[PDB]
Amino acid sequence: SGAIYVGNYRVVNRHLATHNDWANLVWEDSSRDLLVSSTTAQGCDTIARCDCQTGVYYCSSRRKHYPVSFSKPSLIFVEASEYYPARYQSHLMLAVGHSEPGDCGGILRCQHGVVGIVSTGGNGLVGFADVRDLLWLDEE
Ligand SMILES: CN1CC[C@@H](Oc2cccc(F)c2)C1=O
Ligand SMILES: CN1CC[C@@H](Oc2cccc(F)c2)C1=O
Ligand SMILES: [Zn+2]
Repeated sequence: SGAIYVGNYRVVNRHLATHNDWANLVWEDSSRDLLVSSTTAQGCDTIARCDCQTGVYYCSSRRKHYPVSFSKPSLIFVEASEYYPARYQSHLMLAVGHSEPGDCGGILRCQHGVVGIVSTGGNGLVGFADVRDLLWLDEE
């Protein structure tokens, strides 16, 4: 689990989004596993505006933050699934690291702020859904 809170926005994994997330839908992308919902309480997170390829992510399944090198956001085919069709995901960044399904929503951050959230895992890779291209997350 886990979310980003910037301004009056909540960013979550689309597969983990609640009834309340969908009641207050701002934006979703099924190909990116991202959903943004509206919040009443102002969030204090800063979104990274950069092309860092290094940072730290939280891994709930190890209760540990790991420093990682990661790929630039790309279209990638993700093997295995759940209740979803083991398929393509856009704006996805891979690193070598530990990721289980419940690690989704773990934040990846550089010195500039929030880069993305854990979205995929397996084979000793962790996938992160990039949010840095969503410039509208920092205004009204
Ligand atoms: C996982 N999902 C998908 C829809 C969402 O709940 C809803 C359903 C209808 C109206 C609404 F405002 C929200 C939910 O729980
Ligand atoms: C659509 N979904 C839901 C979670 C993801 O599966 C995983 C599998 C392993 C690690 C991980 F972090 C995520 C997926 O394919
Ligand atoms: Zn950065």
